[PDB]
Amino acid sequence: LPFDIATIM
Amino acid sequence: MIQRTPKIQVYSRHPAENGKSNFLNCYVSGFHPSDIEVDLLKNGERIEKVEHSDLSFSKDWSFYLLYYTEFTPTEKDEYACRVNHVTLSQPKIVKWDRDM
Amino acid sequence: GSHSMRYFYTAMSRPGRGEPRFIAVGYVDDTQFVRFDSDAASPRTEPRAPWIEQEGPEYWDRNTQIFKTNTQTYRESLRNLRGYYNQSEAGSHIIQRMYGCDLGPDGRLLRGHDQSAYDGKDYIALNEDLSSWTAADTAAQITQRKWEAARVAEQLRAYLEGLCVEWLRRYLENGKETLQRADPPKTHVTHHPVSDHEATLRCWALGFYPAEITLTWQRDGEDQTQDTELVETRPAGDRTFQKWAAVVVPSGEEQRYTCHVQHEGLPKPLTLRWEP
Repeated sequence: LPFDIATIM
Repeated sequence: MIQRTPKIQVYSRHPAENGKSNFLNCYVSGFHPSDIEVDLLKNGERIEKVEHSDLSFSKDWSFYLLYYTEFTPTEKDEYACRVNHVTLSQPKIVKWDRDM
Repeated sequence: GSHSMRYFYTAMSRPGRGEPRFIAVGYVDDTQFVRFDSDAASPRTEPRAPWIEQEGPEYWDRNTQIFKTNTQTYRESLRNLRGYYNQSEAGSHIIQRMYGCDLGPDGRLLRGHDQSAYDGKDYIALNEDLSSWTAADTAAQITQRKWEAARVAEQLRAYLEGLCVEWLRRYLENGKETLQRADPPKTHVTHHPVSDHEATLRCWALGFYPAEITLTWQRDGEDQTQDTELVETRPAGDRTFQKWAAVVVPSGEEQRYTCHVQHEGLPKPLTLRWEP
C-alpha cells in the first residue's frame, strides 16, 4: 500500500 | 544536464532451439532521461504487437524496460533490437546472438 | 528470508506536449504488483501480479485516489523545482522518488527509505533515523523547509514502521507460493574459440529468482575480477532472471578455471568447470 500524504516540493 | 546512454541486451527467454516457439527480449537499462524508442527487428523489418514492461528505475536512478515478443528462431532468420535515445546520434542496432 | 517493498514514482514534464506524466509502480522484492499511469486512457491503479487481484474495490479506489493526488502534487513540484534552478520553461525535467521498507528474515523492520532525485541527481532523502532530511543543495533546502512545516518525516516514519511493514507482510502471505520461493539458477559452461591459442569460457545462470546472485571465475583458486566480462542481470520476462560471466583463457589451460555461483535458491553453492 503506498504512503497517503502527497506534499508539494 | 547529465544524460546516460542505454545498455542494450538482446536474448531469448528460454534456450534457443530452431523451430521451437520462444520469446525474443530486448532489455534496455542504465539510461536517463526516460524517453526511448525500441523496436525488435526480423530480417531488418520492424515486428508488430511488441509488448513492454512498465517504466521503473534502479538504485542509481537509471531507467530500465523490457521489450518482448513471441518468435520461432531458425538457422537463417536474423533478429535484432533497434534503439534510439537522446544520447544516440543515430539508432543503435544490436543483433541477437544465441551465445550472448 | 529478507524482503522489501518499494514504490517508484516518475514525474516527467514535456513542455509543448501536454501536462507532466506521473507513473507509479509497486514492487515486493523483484516482483512488480501494481501500476498507475496518468497517461492511461482511464487512469486507475492496476494489478500487475496475480496475488494482488484478491484485494477489494476499496483497496483499488484508495490507491487510485492517492496516485491521482500525487499526479497533481508532482505537477506543482516540477513547476517549483524548475523555478528553484532558474530553468527555462523549454526543457523537459524529471522528478523520481523511491521509498519503502526492508524486513529481516524474522519479518522485523530492518530500515525504511525515502529518496527523491531531480534529473537523475540526488535531491532530498530521508535519513536512516526516519526523523531528518539530507538536502543535496540550496534548492533542496526549500523543499526541506516545506516538508518540515508539513511534518512529512513524522508521518512517513509512522507509515514506514506501520502500514508499510503490515501491508508487506500481508502481500508476502498472499503471494507466499511465489514471493517466498527462491528459484535456483540452472547453470552451464560454454566454450567459444577466439583464436588458435585462446577461447572464451562463459558461465551461465538462467531461471533464477530473486535477481541477487554472485557469478565469479577463478584461475587456480584466485578471483579473476579484472579479466571477467560480467553482463548486467537481465529479466527473462517470466519473473526469472539471467546472467553470465566470461573469461578469455589460453587453450589447454581451461581446467585451471572454475566458475562459482551463489544464490538463495541453491541448497549449497556451485563450482563449475567446462565439461568437454
